[PDB]
Amino acid sequence: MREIVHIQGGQCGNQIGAKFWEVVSDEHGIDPTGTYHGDSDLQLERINVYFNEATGGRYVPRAILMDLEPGTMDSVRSGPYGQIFRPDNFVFGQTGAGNNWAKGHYTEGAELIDSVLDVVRKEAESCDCLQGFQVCHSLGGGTGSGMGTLLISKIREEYPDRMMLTFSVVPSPKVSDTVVEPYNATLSVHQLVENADECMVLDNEALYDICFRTLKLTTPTFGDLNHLISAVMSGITCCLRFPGQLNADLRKLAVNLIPFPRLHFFMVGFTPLTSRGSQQYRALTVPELTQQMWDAKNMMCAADPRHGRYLTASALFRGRMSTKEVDEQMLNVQNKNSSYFVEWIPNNVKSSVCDIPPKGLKMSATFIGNSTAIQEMFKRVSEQFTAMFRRKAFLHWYTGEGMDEMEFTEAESNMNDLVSEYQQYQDASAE
Amino acid sequence: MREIVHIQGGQCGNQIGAKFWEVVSDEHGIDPTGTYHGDSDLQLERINVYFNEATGGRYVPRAILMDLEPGTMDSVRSGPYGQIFRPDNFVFGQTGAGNNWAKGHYTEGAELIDSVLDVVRKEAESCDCLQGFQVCHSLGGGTGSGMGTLLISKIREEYPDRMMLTFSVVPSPKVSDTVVEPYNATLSVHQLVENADECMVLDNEALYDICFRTLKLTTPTFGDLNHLISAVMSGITCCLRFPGQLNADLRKLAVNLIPFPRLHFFMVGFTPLTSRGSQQYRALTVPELTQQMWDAKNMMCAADPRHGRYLTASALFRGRMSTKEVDEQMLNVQNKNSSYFVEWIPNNVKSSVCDIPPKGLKMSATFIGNSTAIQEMFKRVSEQFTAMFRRKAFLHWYTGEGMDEMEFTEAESNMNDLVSEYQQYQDASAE
Amino acid sequence: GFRNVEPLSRQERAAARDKDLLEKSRLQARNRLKQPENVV
Amino acid sequence: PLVLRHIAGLNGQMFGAMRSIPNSRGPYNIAQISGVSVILGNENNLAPQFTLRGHDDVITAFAMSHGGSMLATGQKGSNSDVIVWDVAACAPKYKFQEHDVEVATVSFSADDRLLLSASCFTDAKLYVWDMATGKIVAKHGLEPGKRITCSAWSPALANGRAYTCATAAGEELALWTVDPFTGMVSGQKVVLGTVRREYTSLAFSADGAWLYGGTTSADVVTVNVQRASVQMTHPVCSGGVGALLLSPDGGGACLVGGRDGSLSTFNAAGGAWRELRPFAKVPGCVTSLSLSADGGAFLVGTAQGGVYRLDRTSLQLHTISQAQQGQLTAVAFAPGQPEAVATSSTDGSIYVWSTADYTLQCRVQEPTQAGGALCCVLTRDAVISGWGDGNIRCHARAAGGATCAQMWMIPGAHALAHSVGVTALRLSNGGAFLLSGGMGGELRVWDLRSREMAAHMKMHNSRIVGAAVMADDKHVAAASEDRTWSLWDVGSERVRTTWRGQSMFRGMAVSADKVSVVTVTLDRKIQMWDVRGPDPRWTKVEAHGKEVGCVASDHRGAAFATGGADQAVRVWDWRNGGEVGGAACHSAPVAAMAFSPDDAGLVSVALDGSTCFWQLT
Ligand SMILES: Nc1nc2c(ncn2[C@@H]2O[C@H](COP(=O)(O)OP(=O)(O)O)[C@@H](O)[C@H]2O)c(=O)[nH]1
Ligand SMILES: Nc1nc2c(ncn2[C@@H]2O[C@H](COP(=O)(O)OP(=O)(O)O)[C@@H](O)[C@H]2O)c(=O)[nH]1
Repeated sequence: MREIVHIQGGQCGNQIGAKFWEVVSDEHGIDPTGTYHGDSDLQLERINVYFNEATGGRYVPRAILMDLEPGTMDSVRSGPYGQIFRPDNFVFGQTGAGNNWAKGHYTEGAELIDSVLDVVRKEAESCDCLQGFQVCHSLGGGTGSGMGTLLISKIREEYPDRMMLTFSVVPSPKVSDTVVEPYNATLSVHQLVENADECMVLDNEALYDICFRTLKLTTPTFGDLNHLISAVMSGITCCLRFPGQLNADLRKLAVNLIPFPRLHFFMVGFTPLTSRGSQQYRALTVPELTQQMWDAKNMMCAADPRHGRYLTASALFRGRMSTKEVDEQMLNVQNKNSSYFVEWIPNNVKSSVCDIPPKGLKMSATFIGNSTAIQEMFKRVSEQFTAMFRRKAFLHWYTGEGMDEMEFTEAESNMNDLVSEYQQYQDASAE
Repeated sequence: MREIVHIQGGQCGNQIGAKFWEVVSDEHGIDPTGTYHGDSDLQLERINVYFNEATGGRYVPRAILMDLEPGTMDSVRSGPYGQIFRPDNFVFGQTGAGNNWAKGHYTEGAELIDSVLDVVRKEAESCDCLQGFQVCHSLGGGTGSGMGTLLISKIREEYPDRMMLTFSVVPSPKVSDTVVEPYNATLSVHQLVENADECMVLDNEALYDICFRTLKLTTPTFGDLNHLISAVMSGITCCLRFPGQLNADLRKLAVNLIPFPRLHFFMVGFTPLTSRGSQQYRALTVPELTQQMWDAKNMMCAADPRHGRYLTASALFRGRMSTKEVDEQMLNVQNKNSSYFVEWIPNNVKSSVCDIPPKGLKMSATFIGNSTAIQEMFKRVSEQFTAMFRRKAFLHWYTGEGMDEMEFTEAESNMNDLVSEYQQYQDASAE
Repeated sequence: GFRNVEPLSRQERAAARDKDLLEKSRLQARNRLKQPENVV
Repeated sequence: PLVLRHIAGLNGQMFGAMRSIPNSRGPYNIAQISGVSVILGNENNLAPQFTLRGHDDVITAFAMSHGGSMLATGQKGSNSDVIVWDVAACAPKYKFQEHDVEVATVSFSADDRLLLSASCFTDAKLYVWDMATGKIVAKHGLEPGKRITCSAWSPALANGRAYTCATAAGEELALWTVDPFTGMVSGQKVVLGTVRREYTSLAFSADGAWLYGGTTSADVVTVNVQRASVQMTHPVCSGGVGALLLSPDGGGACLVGGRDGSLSTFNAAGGAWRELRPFAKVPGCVTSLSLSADGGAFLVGTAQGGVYRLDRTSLQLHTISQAQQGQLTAVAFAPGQPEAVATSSTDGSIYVWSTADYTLQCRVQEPTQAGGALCCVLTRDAVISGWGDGNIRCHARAAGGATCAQMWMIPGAHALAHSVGVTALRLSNGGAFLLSGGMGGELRVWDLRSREMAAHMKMHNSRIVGAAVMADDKHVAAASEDRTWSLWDVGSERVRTTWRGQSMFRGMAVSADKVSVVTVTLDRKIQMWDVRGPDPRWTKVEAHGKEVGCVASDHRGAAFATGGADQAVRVWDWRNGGEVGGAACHSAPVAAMAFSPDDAGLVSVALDGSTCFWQLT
């Protein structure tokens, strides 16, 4: 009865949202038609968090799809679960943003943002009680980042108290897809710091590394990365949708994770990720899940936690498990790796337990870590942004859309200040 | 609950280990798919010594396969029991050691040894209590001897108190497979003397002789020799896995066998080995088993014990048997062959009884003899090594992989010192 | 008019997969007294 | 002597588990997959059925030959064999042991001359076999790990040099042109174009060049075979597709099933607008669609284990049979009523059946988080079942087919942080209390009037399977995994006994006389025991080829049945042993069973879901 309004932005955001809705519908026993075929009461017990009931048994996701080019949402509609979404929630332009954050935030996003907020308000007002909004999108893409930041600002203005969760695909460290990735990322992080209450950083190269090393897949397409992202997106909110031995909502996670308001960026990971060869040969135990969870390779962010210090870390476990086992495992991890954990917080673990594991898995566990390791991710993005901005390469594309040059400096200053805060709490000493 | 970590090295070691795991899985009633179809409580009572429980009823062997060429492991995996082993326990390189101890110990064994120790540590930390490690490999081969000695040294460094048991296939006296067998053997024996707590010498020609004379097998495959070795390797530890009337673990055997730390080499044999023709004609009694056991042809080492003197001898009997009958047989053997037993030890026999015989056999008995007869085998290996090293034939390969020439001299000196100790205790007189 | 080729058995593939079984079968095929390495 | 009366089984997970035999004037109008074997039965129930059994593990693919042959495929065991069955012979015709892993799919040519068999793992091969002798083409390779979902053949383009086989593997469609004269296979991947859907079923048009693929998105994707590209997509039946059949006559029509039970008629022509309107709704999820009774019925299957007959002239719906889905764990008989049989399952479903006609008298359903119904006890107006969560739920027995109402529940009856799930429920003679056995070895006697606990009785340290109450305020357990069984007393005090064997038990029954107790061990040994004796009176060794899993007992004490993993149920005299009658009909290991209160009648259940009814005379 605590609703969540999902929004997808850009091509990457739309694909991630489509995969996520596919996974959630599979978990609730919802076929691409909206009808329930799950044969379990708990599946329909809290289905109203994500879905609304149609005239019949049809369940329409509370999802809103954004784009400036129609091809991405044509593909979304033609995908496996394209028919669950209400057609009125597909908001499309005609000319896509040319990987231009300025186009997606100022020129072309301005016209479509009115319709986007209208659809968002219509979806929110139908909700009994609203936990908040989750926005899935990519940093380093024009329409995605631009419209996502603009919409997040608008929703922050309209609903300050309601939670804002963001799944942002930060541009990858080593292999960059588009040239203007540093510009878009720098502009978008400035908005996410100020507006987004809770933000998750995802890197495609970290996803490739985890799917090639742990899953040991040979040809991982974007579908597999979207599947892992969808798994994390489901697991963070499964406590809302299912009974929990120690349940924890998004606001509880944010309260126990965010020490200071600006330091709300988190690296996330899902367990157990097992290769097909070793699926039988592994054993699903709480210690095994914790061991795989605290591995740096499990992180979906490029930054490895070993360099930084864990400010906080929430672990949402799913399945019939011992709370004593969970608490003992996480306390043992903290004691063993006390060097990697902040001293002035006696307990850096927020453990939650949910009664319903994901389909196919006896046990699971999603991890949300707030650590100063993300400082190096921001530092690298700034290291590229400064190099480009010194010679003002591609600057005219953003300048001609009507945003001042001083905005680049302001965004860079804000992002460097965030880096400074992360370093300060990395090397802060107790007393 | 006293676990043992099995390690296979080289082609010969991998084949022997595969046959050994097949034998143990059969004895515990484990099908090649890992499920328990054994139909006995005692089989599952102590299955944790060699196996771990998977997600379901599957049991994963606590085995680690190590090699530098993937062909042997591919064959083992395609074999009948290739699917029980955890795929993560197959550590292989890419270019095999060309029968070069230097390549298997310094150049190519260096890179793979990190992964091998990683797998070993992962297996060992999972063990509640660790009796130790058993490493099956062949002296006189590049990858086998190389990483066998290297890994044995590393595991000795990591776990000093934990038991080390080795099954080394020493190059055979008369027929030699590769040219550099004496070089590899000389380099490996020096390592085993320092590192291995308990070492078991096996010779392919001794195995051929025993299977051609006792078994009357005319054209014995390597699988047959591996299966005899597997029977010995099972019988040495069956007291850990099954209840016994007078049980004796690996440490008890080592304490009762090794008089002085450097004299830890043993010749072993299995009973009752019967030819198919005379199987109905042979009647199994403890005296018959002992008569076959103390026969020199029954020993799986080429050295015959008649030349040397038995320092110590342990015999692990298996089956519903009279302790009086066993003890009387062993005392009578000592009295009759007192000329072959060391005088300054009043009782040279460590008799152990387990109540569970192997599959198909009413009774069995595995023998482990520490006698000065091993002197002649090491003497022969030195006779070949010195002849080759005087003219420095094939020395340039070992030199170009980066060991000083002085390593050969030191290894030869150590082997000669071991021979001298064996002769000293052969001709030592009481008082 | 369909072309046909003889289907091989699972036992033949298992024998090809296993080093021991293939060699034992070859020894049995080698000669007629006691077969050399008769017992599989 | 055991006489098989009826087998109720259907592999509801498979798409196409049941299928008609076209133009079948003789017996055996339908063929169903239930497990290891195939149930070849007549369209009308209460008729003899045959059991095509030549496999060792579950069946992964079932194919009809459009009248003339059936085909089932194996799974694992290194013997994933493609076995061809003949309608008239009812015997295996060809046995292709060429797939190292389970055969993913199998299909027959429209002219019943070619046979397509596709594996997926470590050897992915599109074997095409001729009806005479063996194979035609080795393979085309595919790729390991690509789950070949379904396959179909083109009715057209049968010039002897071409045969268009459509194969749906995950979200991939491939058209395979096969030259059987030269034995070549060319595989063209269909250009999707943002069309990513999981295809449940495939079917070509009558004239070809139009392949209809039903998807889980309730859509039929029409693809141009000539261009090998997705042409269009239309929604057909909300819920999914399941089974897609060509219309019996049609203009361009195509009958579509749905997971909602809807059956509609989708035509490629008719514009982009459909406005779905089913002509028939069946209860459950449609997975099979065919035509039989001289093409007068539509013979629609269900994922819920149901087979239904839909008339074509008047759309009349008549059920044929129902199959309990999952691993069936216990069988119960009403204390005096032989007409009602209760069968439980690891799935949260219990079926009370009328043994006269094998119809579903009533159904008990519980959510999956409530464990599985691991034991059952029937009453004149109640169904008491012990589940995998340790709870004992009693439901109001209904009639005519309906979801039963849960009258009450003993909560946490057997759940002690080391073993959950009560097994081997028993009722007191005449009805006074309820004996229950936990997964850890605790026996518990419960009052029936007040549902209060009356005795907790904890000596056995492992699973209880085979508890039984004597004729007077006493009871006894079986205690698997600890190879002993003890007769107890309701005064919370063990009365001696505690007889230990040598192998772990699996079931225990008590004869009509209060002194005879039969136990069955994993050693495939049946042990007879006298309560007055310290040692078992005798033991029969190798009762079954594999482990025995369940034992029963007639209420007269004359005979007791024994079912094991050999899929064969045997009958043994209580005192003399021997085989009164034995037969193998379940397509799985036999998990539980129950004698009828009267002389005639034995009802057994299997691990696959097969319920076999037996006449003892
Ligand atoms: N994980 C994932 N990442 C994607 C996907 N599609 C695109 N991306 C990444 O998202 C980044 C930005 O592209 P995007 O924002 O979608 O382009 P836009 O929609 O025009 O703004 C690119 O660098 C891509 O690597 C997808 O399906 N999954
Ligand atoms: N008993 C037995 N001996 C073997 C087997 N395979 C090889 N050998 C012997 O072991 C000796 C060493 O070979 P090996 O160490 O396996 O070669 P490597 O793996 O390249 O180092 C050779 O002389 C072979 O005669 C086997 O399966 N069984």
